[PDB]
Amino acid sequence: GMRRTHYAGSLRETHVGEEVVLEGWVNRRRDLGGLIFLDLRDREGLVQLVAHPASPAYATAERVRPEWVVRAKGLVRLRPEPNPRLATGRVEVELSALEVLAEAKTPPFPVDAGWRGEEEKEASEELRLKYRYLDLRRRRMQENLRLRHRVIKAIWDFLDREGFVQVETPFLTKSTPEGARDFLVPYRHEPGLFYALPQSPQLFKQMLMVAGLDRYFQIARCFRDEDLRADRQPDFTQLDLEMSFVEVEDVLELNERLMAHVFREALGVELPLPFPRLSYEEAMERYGSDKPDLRFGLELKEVGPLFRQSGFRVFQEAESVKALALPKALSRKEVAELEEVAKRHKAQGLAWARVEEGGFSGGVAKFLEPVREALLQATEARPGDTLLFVAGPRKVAATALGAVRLRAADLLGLKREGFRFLWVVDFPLLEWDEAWTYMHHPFTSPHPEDLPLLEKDPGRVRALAYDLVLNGVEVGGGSIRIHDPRLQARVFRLLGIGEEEQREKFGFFLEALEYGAPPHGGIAWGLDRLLALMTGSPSIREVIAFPKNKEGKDPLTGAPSPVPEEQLRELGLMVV
Amino acid sequence: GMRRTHYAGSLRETHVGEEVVLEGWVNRRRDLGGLIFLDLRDREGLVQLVAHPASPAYATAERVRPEWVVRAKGLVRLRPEPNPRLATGRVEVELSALEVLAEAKTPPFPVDAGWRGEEEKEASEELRLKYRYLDLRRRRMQENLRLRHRVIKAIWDFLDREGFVQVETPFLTKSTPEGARDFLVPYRHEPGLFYALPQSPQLFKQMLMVAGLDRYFQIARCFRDEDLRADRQPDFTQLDLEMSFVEVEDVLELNERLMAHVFREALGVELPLPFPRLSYEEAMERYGSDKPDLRFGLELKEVGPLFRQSGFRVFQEAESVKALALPKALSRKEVAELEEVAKRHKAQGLAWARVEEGGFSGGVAKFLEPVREALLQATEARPGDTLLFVAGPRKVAATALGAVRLRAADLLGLKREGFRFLWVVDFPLLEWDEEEEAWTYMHHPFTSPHPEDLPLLEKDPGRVRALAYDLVLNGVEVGGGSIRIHDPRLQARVFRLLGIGEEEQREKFGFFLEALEYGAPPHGGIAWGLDRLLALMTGSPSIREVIAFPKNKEGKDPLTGAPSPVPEEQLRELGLMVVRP
Ligand SMILES: Nc1ncnc2c1ncn2[C@@H]1O[C@H](COS(=O)(=O)NC(=O)[C@@H](N)CC(=O)O)[C@@H](O)[C@H]1O
Ligand SMILES: Nc1ncnc2c1ncn2[C@@H]1O[C@H](COS(=O)(=O)NC(=O)[C@@H](N)CC(=O)O)[C@@H](O)[C@H]1O
Repeated sequence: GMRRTHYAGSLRETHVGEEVVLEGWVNRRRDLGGLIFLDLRDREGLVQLVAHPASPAYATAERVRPEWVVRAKGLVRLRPEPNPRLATGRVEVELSALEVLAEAKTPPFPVDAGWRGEEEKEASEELRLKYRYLDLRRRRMQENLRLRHRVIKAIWDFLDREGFVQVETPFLTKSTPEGARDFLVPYRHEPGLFYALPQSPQLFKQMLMVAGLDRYFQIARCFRDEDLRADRQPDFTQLDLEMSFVEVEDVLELNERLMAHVFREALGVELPLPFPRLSYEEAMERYGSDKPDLRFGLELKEVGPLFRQSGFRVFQEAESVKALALPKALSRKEVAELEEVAKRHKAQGLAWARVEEGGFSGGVAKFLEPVREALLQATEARPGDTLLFVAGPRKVAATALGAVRLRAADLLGLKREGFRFLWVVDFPLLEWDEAWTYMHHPFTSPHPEDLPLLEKDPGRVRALAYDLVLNGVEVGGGSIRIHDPRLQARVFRLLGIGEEEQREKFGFFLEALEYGAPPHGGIAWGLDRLLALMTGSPSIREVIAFPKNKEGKDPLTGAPSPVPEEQLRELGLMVV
Repeated sequence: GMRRTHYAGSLRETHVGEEVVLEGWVNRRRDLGGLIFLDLRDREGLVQLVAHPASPAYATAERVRPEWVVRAKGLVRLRPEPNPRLATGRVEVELSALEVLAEAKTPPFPVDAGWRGEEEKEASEELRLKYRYLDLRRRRMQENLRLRHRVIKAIWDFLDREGFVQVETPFLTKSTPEGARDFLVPYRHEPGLFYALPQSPQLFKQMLMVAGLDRYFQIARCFRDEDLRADRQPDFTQLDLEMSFVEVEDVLELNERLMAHVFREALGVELPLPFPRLSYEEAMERYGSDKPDLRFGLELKEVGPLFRQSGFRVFQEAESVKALALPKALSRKEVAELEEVAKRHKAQGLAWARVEEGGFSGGVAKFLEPVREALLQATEARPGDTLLFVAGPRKVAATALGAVRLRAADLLGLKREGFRFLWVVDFPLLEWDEEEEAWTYMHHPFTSPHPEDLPLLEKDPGRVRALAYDLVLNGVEVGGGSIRIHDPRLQARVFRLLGIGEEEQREKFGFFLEALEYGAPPHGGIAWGLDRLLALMTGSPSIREVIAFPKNKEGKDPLTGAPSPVPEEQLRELGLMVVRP
């Protein structure tokens, strides 16, 4: 069997009197009063080893250095005084034996402090990625990775109970000139032919519904050669799922219970069900964003129809006027800060006014007095508040003041805590291109109520699509799919997408619909983004074991790197 | 919630009297005396629907064709005569409503037979792949993928219980060597730069032991550009795992318990523990193969010294001869078949001879009668058998006859049953190629030599044992692994022996070698071939039967048309062009 009797960090007072054998890394050494104290570290935490002058281990204990790997043997004793910052804090190990298994160079950054419950100084992320195997020794990184394990196991447990079948889908598949750019893989035996990495399992998982598997899931790797962001890697992980014979309601309710199960089991957090839902239109109107942050209020209010008889032409003639009431008298600097946030979001400007006991003061206060009663009933502003207004096209005014609202939260120091999920539903199927564009993929079903509006009034057609939002971040997205090939053809005909282009991009899938596809729909979570939010991480790199840096490269291995020209000649390709 | 009240295949006589809502595919339609009988299919199986002329459902039922998708409502009744071939066979649904959710044209091959409990005609595999989404409707294919699901879930339950941390490793990286070519990915922003797809997560899981995670696993996708074979796909799946502070035995016992759990939970099969073990030497000495098939006997016997003083120079001069006593009298055409498979395995020839009541019968029975009493004691070949022989070097003799042994099982109709696992252990650090007569290495260069053999690394490399092990099932390699090198000095020492200078060390493994200098713990691990295991668990002829959307035997994808060209514009954006012949 194993030589170690316990994980080092698992020793408690219940083990006093036992002889133990431990293996781990030297976190830190301390010489105090002729005793040698060694913090022994493994993944379950630190335990204090003590070498006494009489002990056979005494000389060895004096020469060991941080990060050396050792095997220790001794007796579990109570500490004279416990250290409550360690779960092993009541006990220590009186060393009888100490053996060196590997020496270690001094690491380029410290990894010992987190294991003592001390704050850790921020290190260069580029240095952390270069020595990622050392960065992953830190307690916070192991907690992230172990939480990610617990989340995926919880997903498996739940979806297996609900009758879902995990199916693994191809990584080498068809290159399509649609969507984001594909990562390509050269096919050695016929130069000029390429596989592509999958942007998502979408077509495969729909084909699994055509195959009658009823319900599917996969922890799926997705590859998109696009520009990067703090929650955006060249390859990332989705929880991908698809069900048959469902309506929007069935997909949402399943995902709510799954998410509640995940948070309960992996974080010990209780999520109230059901999640709140807002139409896309409601979200834009009340928050100015299709991914609202519900951790604070400060909703936007449409006050356009209060100023149709006003002398203030910029309010009076505007298509929309959005108002926001902040519970604090702002600095003129702060107002100008918010004005700049509004202008950066296409707004013509940001009007403002202070609310007093009997009226308004400053900014556009003069033009607000005539409608004071209605303006206060619509905004519910109180004496002391600041009123912020953006006037213009309806979508511009909403989005500008929604960004202003987000910035206002920071400038007011609002405590934003917990996990606030919501569904955004009833997205528009289409959007005009300065033609007609869709959101994500063209297999999203139109609302059956809106079918006649496809050709008569396309911009008003609702899709059966939904986004899952957590604390103002898009953690998931899906839809009910088109399963009638005659309706899919009708959507393509409306999109101007010719039959030759359909067969080139989607021919094998469109043929599949001719053999009886069931009603079906699904979703994919951004699993890295969820875990980042679950851990309060500033970037999804904190929840990926070996990510790329924010520039798409890997400082650890050096990829991407050149290859010998003989390796590239074998593929029949050459650098231009 | 769902309109559906039950899965179609789940209805039983206990449901008689209930009104049900079902959704699924029309497996078959039969018309009889005005009634319309629809076998409704979903993933749980078939149930008969009955549409009566008087029903509101009837007009719709008249339109329905095979593979149409319908929603059905009605009352469960007993059938006047049950169908004992069906789980729902005692009952039927008297339809009150029927709605078509999707029409369907006739499939290019039938999917209905297996749901009825009837044998299925073999269809062209290239056609099944072009329409894989229809092929996956068959009961057999669904059984395979749901078994694949249960195996992975069982793996997660066991290893999570044992404290392993699942960690996902990169696919756009620099690759570890496992014996194949790398699949490359052009880096768009600087032509001439490439990613590699990982042949395995080898170096990442070792770095995870450097990171102190103690024990890791991953259901890992691996990518290898190598020659085609029905047991290998260009991209395939491993159960990959690694452990810290372990010896060989620790890794072997954990894997035995894991495999026993998988078979119990997914197949209801008990596997006796522990698995038998054979050294690499003992495996080939007795079976002429490092992946022995233990489902039958016919072991190889060493008859070397019994020819030191005879006239047959082939048997006297050879480094070894071995014998196999097939309990039957082979035909002259059968011995030619075995000779072909023997000579195909670089054998000098297949010496043969029957055995009668006291003497022999032809072949090399001339040089065989001199030692009829001594050799018969070794082989124990009752009269009526045949005796096959190979003469030559040690490795060539066993391998050639061991290959004949395997063919003999097929030509003799041996009933080989069940699941026979074994560990093959104590592989040499180097394996000698016969053709290229050079020192290859089977397992990757991070495999640790046996610590007692470290002085032989410089004095006598071919005597060095490796701390490696292969898991074998029914003559098939389902897993392989080793204890690794954690000392940076020793790892460089083993690189320089394998023909890798300091320059190549830094370029290919510099980052990993430096990691070893920060306190790497003892570690070791293994990886299963998950597709291979599943193919064996289902009795499938190839791993394509247990992969949802595999490539064909030629490595292409007929469902989607991959691999395919890409526009000239997309190609030049990568700063690459195809070389002209
Ligand atoms: N580069 C990136 N890095 C990290 N996370 C990312 C990401 N790009 C997207 N995500 C995350 O992946 C989620 C799903 O991806 S997706 O929105 O592109 N949709 C779909 O894929 C459909 N097929 C699913 C369906 O329709 O069933 C997003 O909401 C993000 O959280
Ligand atoms: N092309 C292919 N298709 C399908 N299955 C395959 C295959 N190539 C290999 N396998 C299967 O994958 C298993 C493991 O792969 S391997 O032997 O290359 N070893 C290792 O990888 C070490 N790193 C593990 C370690 O040392 O920890 C083999 O036993 C086969 O069953």
